[PDB]
Amino acid sequence: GLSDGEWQQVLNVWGKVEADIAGHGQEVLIRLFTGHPETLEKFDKFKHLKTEAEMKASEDLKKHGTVVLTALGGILKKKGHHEAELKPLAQSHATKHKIPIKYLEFISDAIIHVLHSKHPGDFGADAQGAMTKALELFRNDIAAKYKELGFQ
Ligand code: HEM
Repeated sequence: GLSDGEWQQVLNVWGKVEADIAGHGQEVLIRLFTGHPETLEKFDKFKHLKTEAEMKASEDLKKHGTVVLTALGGILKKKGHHEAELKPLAQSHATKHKIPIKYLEFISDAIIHVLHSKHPGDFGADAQGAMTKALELFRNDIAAKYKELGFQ
């Protein structure tokens, strides 16, 4: 549950992402894959990437980063009223991709890391607080759907 002022912060931060969605999406995925190499094994189309240089050179990885962040931005712009947008993603991630909730924690922290890395000194303590709360809400509502499905 976020206040109006917290949502305003989230959507202000998101404007930074929307100026370069592909660059942000690329770096989020590279941070996930390099920090948590077991996550790479869930992607049949990226498992061939052995080095970070290959990851950086991959245009398909940048494309997927755009898909991921476009979906997240659509959810965030709903300010919590995201049941219709979140349900298909929870279902596909539990039943088809088999993504444990832990990996959604990993990517949430990776988003925070990338924002500080690309905007040092311009991602303030209030903005970090509000973005963190929004990613927690996203993760918590997915977790509820995971429990319904019995997925661990
Ligand atoms: C911010 C969180 C995330 C968002 C919004 C997101 C969004 C999406 C979207 C929109 C798709 C394509 C449609 C679909 O299959 O439902 C996708 C595919 C996928 N997601 Fe996620 N995702 C997230 C996190 C993750 C994480 C943490 C993993 C794995 C560690 C992951 C693994 C996958 C895989 C394996 C695919 C299929 C890729 C393919 O082969 O083309 N996702 N995701």
